[PDB]
Amino acid sequence: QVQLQESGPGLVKPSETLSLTCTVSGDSMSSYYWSWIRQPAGKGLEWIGRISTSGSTNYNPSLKSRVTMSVDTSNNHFSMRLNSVTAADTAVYYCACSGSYSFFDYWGQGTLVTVSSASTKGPSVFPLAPSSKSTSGGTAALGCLVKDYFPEPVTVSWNSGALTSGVHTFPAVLQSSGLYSLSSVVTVPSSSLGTQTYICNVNHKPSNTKVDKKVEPKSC
Amino acid sequence: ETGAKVTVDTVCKRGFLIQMSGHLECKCENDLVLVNEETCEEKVLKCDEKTVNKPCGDFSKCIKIDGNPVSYACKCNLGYDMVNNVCIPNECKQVTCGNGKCILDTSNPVKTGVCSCNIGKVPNVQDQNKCSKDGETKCSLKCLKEQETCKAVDGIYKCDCKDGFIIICT
Amino acid sequence: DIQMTQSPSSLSASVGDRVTITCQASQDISNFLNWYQQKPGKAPKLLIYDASNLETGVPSRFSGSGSGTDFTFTISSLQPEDIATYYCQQYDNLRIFTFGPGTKVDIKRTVAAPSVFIFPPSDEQLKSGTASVVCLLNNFYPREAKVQWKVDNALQSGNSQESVTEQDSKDSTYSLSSTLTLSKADYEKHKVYACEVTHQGLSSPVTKSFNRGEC
Repeated sequence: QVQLQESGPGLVKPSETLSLTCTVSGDSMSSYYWSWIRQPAGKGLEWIGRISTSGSTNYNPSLKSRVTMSVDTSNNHFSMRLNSVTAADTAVYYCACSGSYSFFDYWGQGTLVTVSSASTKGPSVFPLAPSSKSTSGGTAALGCLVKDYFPEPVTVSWNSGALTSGVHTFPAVLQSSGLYSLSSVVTVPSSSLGTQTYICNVNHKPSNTKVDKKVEPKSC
Repeated sequence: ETGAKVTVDTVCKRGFLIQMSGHLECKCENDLVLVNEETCEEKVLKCDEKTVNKPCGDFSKCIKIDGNPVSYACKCNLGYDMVNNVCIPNECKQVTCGNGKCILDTSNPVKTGVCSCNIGKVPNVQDQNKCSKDGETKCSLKCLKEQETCKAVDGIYKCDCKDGFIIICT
Repeated sequence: DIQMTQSPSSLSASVGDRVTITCQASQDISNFLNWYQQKPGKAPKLLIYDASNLETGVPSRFSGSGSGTDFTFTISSLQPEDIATYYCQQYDNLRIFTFGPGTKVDIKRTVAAPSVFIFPPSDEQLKSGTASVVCLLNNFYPREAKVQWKVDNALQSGNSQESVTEQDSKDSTYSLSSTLTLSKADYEKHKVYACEVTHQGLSSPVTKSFNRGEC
């Protein structure tokens, strides 16, 4: 049993080389076939290629001329390189492995790669304050507005992951400025508004921006 | 051989014939593993419930072990035993050949290991029938592929490119 | 592209329903066909391997059958947490992994009215010259919903955007967030900010509003 964690550049410029790394914890890497699989937004899954620590390679013929892969067992890294990227290479990239040669039973979380000429921009985080216009029959709603970032994605947790019930993190919208905007909300009992502190934890990996925002209630 | 004698007419599925001083055997293409003496397949790299009975090496499969909790291990097929982490015929357990390998004697109804030597050596009756005596072996391989002939490569006979060809042989 | 098919491309079923999905490989692959479940925003999860073998820990309501080219995947009794896109995946004689086009399964449930909340722009954002007003529609069904922004009872158009969550894995509802964006100058010119929600679960439209500067 292994745990897989992708890491990537977020942005990559067109015609340049995309480099990704998958960090592995658990069993020996030599016990698994290592593969990358990508998925464009709202599309299906495309297997990129498979390798083993023995040096065997099995790249998808559609991408063999552009892709290479390697394993560094000394640092528990499984990597791929994709040359001459274009907009068609924008996708979520997954690393995956198996002791079997024909399926994937272990997966990472995926890392979104955006092929773009633009520079990264970190988001502004604004509170969505609960008030009387934000209360129902005993239920209050609060959240955070994550505004003006590029590229995707941002992740939002609440109270460092202690608060998960009732959380709704919405798909980002593309604004006319060319930047993304997203909101994350959570519903809580109104009786808890004055007794508990609510903090949204916003992470924008492409810009290395971590923001914690305390959301304070309104009296009205 | 543990099964039928491999001959020049044997088809090695996803493999090719090689010759030593006393026998023919199939060798696998690229990184495939033998599932029997005439068949090569892809191997799994981890033995567990999902890969049980799948090939994990030459003459070995992932086998369910009926232990304290159930486990799974790469275990040699019937007739073979792990020696230096490779599956060899049981009757070869204690046989050491040197410049060669131990095989089962297909001419003996009693299962018995005998030495088959690298091309260049022959069993040395002076030295416990080990592969220490120099001796010639006539190659039996047909080698009917384009510009191919029987050549000695790393102690074994195989069909390879004729004089002046590399990579089909051009 | 090598051609695989999955049928249907999508379906909507009630909790407890029997769900059957089919997959046709591009060639005879014997039993080298696997089934994955991809829940929204998550990596695919292997459920069935080698056509019919249940992955360890997967509920017994999932099963697969078939050999050669024609395969089926069955959920004997659909549960709320089973909403996902399901992919078959073949492994051919060229050692190529190919995923099918996928089947999205959605859940039919009873109509559910949204809980409506409105959020004024923060003072921090107002310092920057922009005012974002947010209207939240929480846990409703079906997905179709209408949000209208009114500023001093004047209908807004062209200055709002919205997005909708995927179906909730517990109660099978949707949520919607709509953002009204104005300049700070325009925001300070008006009193009442309201979003008006029309939905199947409401007998009449529901309005949530606030007065700028009430707090």
